Amino acid sequence: DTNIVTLTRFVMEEGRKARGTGEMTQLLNSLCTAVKAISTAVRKAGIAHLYGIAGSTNVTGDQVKKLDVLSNDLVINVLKSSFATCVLVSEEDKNAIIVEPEKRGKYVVCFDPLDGSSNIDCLVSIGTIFGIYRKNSTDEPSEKDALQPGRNLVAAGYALYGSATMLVLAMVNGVNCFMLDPAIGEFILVDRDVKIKKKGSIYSINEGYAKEFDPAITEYIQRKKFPPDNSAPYGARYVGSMVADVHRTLVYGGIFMYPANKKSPKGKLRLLYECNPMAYVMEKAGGLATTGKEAVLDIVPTDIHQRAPIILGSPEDVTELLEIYQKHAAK
Ligand SMILES: O=P(O)(O)OC[C@H]1O[C@](O)(CO)[C@@H](O)[C@@H]1O
Ligand SMILES: [Mg+2]
Ligand SMILES: [Mg+2]
Ligand SMILES: [Tl+]
Ligand SMILES: [Tl+]
Ligand SMILES: [Tl+]
Ligand SMILES: [Tl+]
Repeated sequence: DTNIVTLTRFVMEEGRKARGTGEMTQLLNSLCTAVKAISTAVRKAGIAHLYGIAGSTNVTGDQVKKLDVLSNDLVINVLKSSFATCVLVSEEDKNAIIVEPEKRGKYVVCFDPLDGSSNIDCLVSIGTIFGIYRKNSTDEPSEKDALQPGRNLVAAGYALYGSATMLVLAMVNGVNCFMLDPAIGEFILVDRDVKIKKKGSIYSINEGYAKEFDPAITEYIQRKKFPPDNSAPYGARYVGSMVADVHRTLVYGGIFMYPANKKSPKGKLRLLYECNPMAYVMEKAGGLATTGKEAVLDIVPTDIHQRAPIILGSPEDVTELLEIYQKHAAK
């Protein structure tokens, strides 16, 4: 009651014995501020007329919504002001953003300011995704500082604007969930050291793409619906917002899939600010995250807006699908 374990307190105490300049706390405190401001706009978006498009398109091809602009501006401004960052990569910006010398700190942040664009207008859960790297280079900060493999992440996670607003944060020792208290505008710890189940009973994929799926995905799905051992078939869930489907995978277990297909060699989701952050969360929770052929966190990106296939969740479910890919593997 009068001893609130806030996100700030947790990350300060975490980074205590480990020493540190304390800019990670600065960064996350700043991010939390933009997340609250996004949550409040979202929760009254119809009244504030924030539905509808902005009138523009993303890089490879994406219709930019009003809340994309708002959330993008908020995240960039708070990150800059935090004095903790030097390079920013956003889904909404064609090029990396370089922070001004005076406000530069040591971190590189890749983010999706608003994830779940197709679900905005129907009031389904949407979110914010981020991954944070330490700049390694010694030269002037540049776009290349963002082109690190996922395994180099120091922290990653997401905000979920669902039935409640939740900040899920993964760092080297594990995953923790903080719920926004709307009364005092603080993220409070509600789930400690989260670990995903070894095996789940939900599969999550858009079967609208059945016609384009590779034979391994096709086989796996058939197996969920017609188990060979007479076990009960898996239930299906696909909210359509990566943050919502991945969060459910984390807390209920199971598998989430956005694979490569006949029209999309690399899938749809973006490696730097969608796939890597979630793969990292999953791995810190004891889960797996693969493209079907390689670990997502091991990919070395060459494009900040690069796409990747992703299959993640409970280790025994992801493994079962890898076995099918392996079985189908060819010259
Ligand atoms: O409509 P589709 O192709 O299933 O795409 C849904 C995916 O697209 C995204 O909106 C990309 O931002 C994800 O949040 C989501 O998982
Ligand atoms: Mg977005
Ligand atoms: Mg997204
Ligand atoms: Tl977008
Ligand atoms: Tl969006
Ligand atoms: Tl995407
Ligand atoms: Tl995207």
